[PDB]
Amino acid sequence: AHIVKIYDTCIGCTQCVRACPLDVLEMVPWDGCKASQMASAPRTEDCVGCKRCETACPTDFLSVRVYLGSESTRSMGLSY
Amino acid sequence: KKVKIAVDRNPVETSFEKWAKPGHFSRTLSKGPNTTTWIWNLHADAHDFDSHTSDLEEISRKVFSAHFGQLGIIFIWLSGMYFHGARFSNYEAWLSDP
Amino acid sequence: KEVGPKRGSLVKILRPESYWFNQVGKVVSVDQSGVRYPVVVRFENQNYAGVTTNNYALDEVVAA
Amino acid sequence: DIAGLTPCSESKAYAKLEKKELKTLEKRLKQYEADSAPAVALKATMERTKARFANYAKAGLLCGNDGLPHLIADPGLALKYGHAGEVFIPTFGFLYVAGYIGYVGRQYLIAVKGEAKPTDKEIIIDVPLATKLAWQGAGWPLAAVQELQRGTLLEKEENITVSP
Amino acid sequence: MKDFTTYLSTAPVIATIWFTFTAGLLIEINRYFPDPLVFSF
Amino acid sequence: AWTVPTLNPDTPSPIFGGSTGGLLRKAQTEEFYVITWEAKKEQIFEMPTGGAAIMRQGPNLLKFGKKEQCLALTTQLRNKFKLTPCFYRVFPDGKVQYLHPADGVYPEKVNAGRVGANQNMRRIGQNVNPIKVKFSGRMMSPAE
Ligand code: CLA
Ligand code: CLA
Ligand SMILES: CC1=C(/C=C/C(C)=C/C=C/C(C)=C\C=C\C=C(C)\C=C\C=C(C)\C=C\C2=C(C)CCCC2(C)C)C(C)(C)CCC1
Ligand code: SF4
Ligand code: SF4
Repeated sequence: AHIVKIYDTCIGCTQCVRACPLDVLEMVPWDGCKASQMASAPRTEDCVGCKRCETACPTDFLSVRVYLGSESTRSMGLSY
Repeated sequence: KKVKIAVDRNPVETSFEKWAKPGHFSRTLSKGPNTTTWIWNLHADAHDFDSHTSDLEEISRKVFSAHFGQLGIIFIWLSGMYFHGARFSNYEAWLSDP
Repeated sequence: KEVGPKRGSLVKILRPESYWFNQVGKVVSVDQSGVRYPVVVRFENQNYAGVTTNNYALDEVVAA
Repeated sequence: DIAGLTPCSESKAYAKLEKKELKTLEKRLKQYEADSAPAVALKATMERTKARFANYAKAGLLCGNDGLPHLIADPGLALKYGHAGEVFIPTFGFLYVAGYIGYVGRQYLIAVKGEAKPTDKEIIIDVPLATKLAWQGAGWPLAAVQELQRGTLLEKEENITVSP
Repeated sequence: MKDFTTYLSTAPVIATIWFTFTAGLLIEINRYFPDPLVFSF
Repeated sequence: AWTVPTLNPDTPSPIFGGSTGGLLRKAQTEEFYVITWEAKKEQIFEMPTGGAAIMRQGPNLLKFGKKEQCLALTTQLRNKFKLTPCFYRVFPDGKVQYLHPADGVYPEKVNAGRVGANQNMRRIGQNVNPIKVKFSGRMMSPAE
């Protein structure tokens, strides 16, 4: 179970969701941007922490942020 | 004749205009540096001819004339060893007592 | 009124976690709404992601 | 004789090693005719060698237990005993050229930032500009210490930090 | 040939001209001044 | 209008001669994830477990052992071929769970009715220091 917490510096360009290879991220309405959207991580149980989200955030000092927590059989990326 | 000579007359102008602009081969490099990773990606992506363009004909023409460049450098390299074999050697003396 | 600086003025960034802290760039636009970070600043100094622009708040941003 | 040492014109292991080298050159010289260029080269090596020992003893270089020229890198022991040419003269002969290259490279970077895109003129060096700063930077300590007095050498705390 | 002189004014070409200048200067000095270990007069 | 489609395993598999990169014994104990899509025409896609399988017209049923192995299949089924797949999660007690269009709309586009979990109404540069979150039971990041 990794810890993914995003912040208000989000602009809602949803490049983190398109980059997430595990559907950890989704786009929720939020009035603090022109695109009226801010990400959310309802599926951090499935996250591996490969940080493809925060390779893709445009904002300086990345808005999405992944904290490598305790690794279950889904966080280690195991077919076995 | 399915097997036939087929060329294209003058595809590229012989011009020094693109030597003024380093990184001209790639979209990601032609806008100049802002970072020292530019000049390393310049030399890394330089002969990655498959990554410059998508046209297989343009790739093939680039690797065909680059091979003349490698052969042309080998002919300099061979001609060095015959020249350094000629003017700075003991090959005259070596044959009598080898 | 029109909060924020003008359309193309020079500016100094005071966000201590930003890559352009204590560094000078150009405002390109200030969004006139209830957005938390309206002020859009473009730089010549690109960051480690190659992104030359960012949104900043009204208070992390000082003229000249 | 400063720190257990001796002049190389006075020590004997120095002269023994000079005679050691000239022995090795001459037993190498013996394999060739006296007109041959492999012998003309070796006799020219000796006259560069024998003048080298003559010039090291001429300057008063200090030998020791091994008969080699030892250097004294302290002013006050080189100024007092006549050895500033070992270290104390080239420590300013260097630092002229060193800060020269620093100042020319400084002035080229300062005078390129007020442009359209200065990153292009670090690839393509403006040769009429760069050589112009190269010649006129020859009085760089005379220009730096005047810039040192203003406060224009040191940029202030506009410099970039992380979390002070 | 203005574009050709831009190429001669790039970074590696000036580097390989100036390093042949600076080595070639120090090579000629170390020919006409054999083995300068210490600053003589 | 949309809610929670179920599954029948009757739907045909893609024609694939089987690879050694497929399932493992984890499918028989923990979980294995099945994926469905509706193909318009018969064409040739790449298996994420190596090789190439051909899809057939109508429904297509395929099974994997990871979540990335299914979403790296839909990524080349949505971007290349403009299909609309969805993959599930099957447990060895027969239980099944619906995963990827979890509210119907794909997660890049707003649904206006999904709940914004795991967010901080503050800036990442405004975290507390680790001296404040020390002795929090377990070891704990200051972003909590
Ligand atoms: C940092 C370490 C270090 C230091 C201190 C030295 C120091 C020295 N080395 Mg050594 N060396 C080093 C590293 C070092 N080396 C390394 C790493 C190597 C292996 C590559 C060598 C290999 C090596 C060899 C093979 C030899 C030396 C030699 C020498 C001596 C230099 C003689 C010389 O060239 O005078 C240079 C004299 C000058 C006057 C140069 C000044 C430059 C100009 C003239 C001044 C500017 C004037 C003018 C304004 C400019 C004109 C431009 C115009 C446009 C106006 C000196 C004792 C030589 C020697 O004699 O040994 C003792 C020698 O044969 N070294
Ligand atoms: C027929 C010979 C041949 C040919 C045509 C190619 C062609 C290519 N290779 Mg390839 N390669 C070859 C042999 C060959 N390779 C061999 C023998 C190996 C095993 C070592 C590799 C390993 C290899 C890798 C791992 C990669 C390539 C890549 C590439 C592509 C771009 C190369 C480029 O732009 O670099 C331009 C040239 C350079 C940057 C020069 C490199 C500097 C070398 C390493 C220093 C050594 C020089 C010298 C020996 C040392 C002394 C010099 C002295 C000054 C100290 C290009 C399609 C790259 C690619 O396709 O990227 C997707 C890539 O990543 N090749
Ligand atoms: C005598 C001697 C000695 C000693 C010395 C000493 C003791 C010194 C000290 C020193 C010191 C104590 C120093 C300090 C310093 C500080 C600083 C601070 C500096 C600075 C510098 C600068 C700042 C510069 C800059 C620049 C310029 C201006 C020009 C060039 C370029 C550049 C940019 C780099 C010895 C024996 C060893 C050796 C011999 C000689
Ligand atoms: S982080 Fe970058 S990508 Fe993720 S949401 Fe905020 S803006 Fe869109
Ligand atoms: S962490 Fe790895 S998985 Fe979770 S979102 Fe960022 S990238 Fe996708």
